[PDB]
Amino acid sequence: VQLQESGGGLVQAGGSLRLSCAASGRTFSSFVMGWFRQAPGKEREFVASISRSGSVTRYADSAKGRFTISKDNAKNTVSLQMDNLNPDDTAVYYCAADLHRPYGPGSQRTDDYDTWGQGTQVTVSSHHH
Repeated sequence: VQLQESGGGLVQAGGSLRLSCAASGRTFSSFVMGWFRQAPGKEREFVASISRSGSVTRYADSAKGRFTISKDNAKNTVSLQMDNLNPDDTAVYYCAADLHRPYGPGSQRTDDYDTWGQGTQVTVSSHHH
């Protein structure tokens, strides 16, 4: 099972982006998927996760009330809608899958995820000029 992100890039402050992440390879079923982010010189941190069913989600404080995680189990893709971005959201965003977890949303711990994407760079310029 491999994961590939798309949708990152440079965006104006207050703009919005939708990241997506698609699974490929021999798949057994649907699985827990999550989003993490990491800026240079900083620890990788939780952003959002969703259950194998798609029914239940979790969000980091940073994402609450601005970002929305969703998934399409038919395509085994997960998406992060990111509204009202500001420069502090600048980071590389990584999608991840937990293939073990049969119940509940994804953990907030990086160590619980089997599979990682290569990341997509998101840069939020400030509004100036």
